[PDB]
Amino acid sequence: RTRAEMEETRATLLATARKVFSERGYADTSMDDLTAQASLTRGALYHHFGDKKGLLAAVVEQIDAEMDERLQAISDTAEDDWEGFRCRCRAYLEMALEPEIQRIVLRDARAVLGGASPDSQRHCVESMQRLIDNLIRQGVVAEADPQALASLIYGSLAEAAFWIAEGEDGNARLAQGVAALELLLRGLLVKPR
Amino acid sequence: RTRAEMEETRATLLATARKVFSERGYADTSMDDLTAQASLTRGALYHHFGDKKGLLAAVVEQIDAEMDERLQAISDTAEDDWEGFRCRCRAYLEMALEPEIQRIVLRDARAVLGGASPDSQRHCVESMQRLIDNLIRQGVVAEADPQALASLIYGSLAEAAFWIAEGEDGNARLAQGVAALELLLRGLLVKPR
Repeated sequence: RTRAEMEETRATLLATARKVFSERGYADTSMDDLTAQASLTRGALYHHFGDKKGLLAAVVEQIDAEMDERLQAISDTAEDDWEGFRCRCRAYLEMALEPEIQRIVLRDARAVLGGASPDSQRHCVESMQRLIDNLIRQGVVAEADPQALASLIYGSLAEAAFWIAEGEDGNARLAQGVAALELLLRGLLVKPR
Repeated sequence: RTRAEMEETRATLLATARKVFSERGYADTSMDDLTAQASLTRGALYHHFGDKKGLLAAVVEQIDAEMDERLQAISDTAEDDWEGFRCRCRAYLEMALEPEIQRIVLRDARAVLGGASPDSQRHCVESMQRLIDNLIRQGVVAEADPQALASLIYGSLAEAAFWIAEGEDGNARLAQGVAALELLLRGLLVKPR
């Protein structure tokens, strides 16, 4: 087997694990369950991922990449950059009600892996930093260190997403989160709108 | 041995572990090292804490309780409640440069335990919620769900503390963090100051 072939197989196993965990639940699904449900060869999942936690980490990495792409696209496509930033921040919270993110990232990875890795966190912060730097340069956002401000913003959103995902009434919590978020964000503006 | 006697001994071992980890470093200090340095009986630390990670969790729990007390006291003693809230928030960041918090909580527990437990997080949020509820009732802070707003605020502070503790220049990062924080907080006010 080549590296290329192994990488292709890993990707198929990861996609299938995501599909099964969606239908059945992560805690509910053992490695043997996944093997049976997906009609995989004995040992394939252990060979690629080591253990269930390893599989979960790999799934989370893919999900994270997808999230980053979706969020970057909101601010990239924005007609007004401040509104694009608000929309991106709100979208992060709105993702906490999507079943895969809610369950796999905000419940399962939270409990099993201890939440986002420090590396993943630094990555999210760097992305938000690019946006903040831009808005400061535009004179939209008041002067501050971009990286510092991005850490604060990312932290608020990450915690609020956990909180929304803890509710029996996530829909209610989402509206509350977004409304509170708007009060925090409005102070960033040089000139109120 | 009574429960009371075991609890007393546990507390002495925890205090000693804190002292040794301060002098020597958590990663640098094995359970056997701690046993030797503190002249403990063979097996005492394993008997009380199970493993090193268990000891670390127990140390973190004590540190957390101390932090909560210190922070609650800032807003309790405040002459102006808004300034007391700003001071409490800044103090959380300032704690990221204290050697024990910086190292044990923001570096070691981060890497080893995955940061604060969800329970610890909910506890911090409930404390901040009490304060926010008060400030909203006073008409100082604009209407919002207290728990939602506390989640956002706590998240910002927790992440910014990690960020400050990642720097080679924590002092520089602290000033940047505090300045950025002030921009986020100012939007909470009904009436600007």
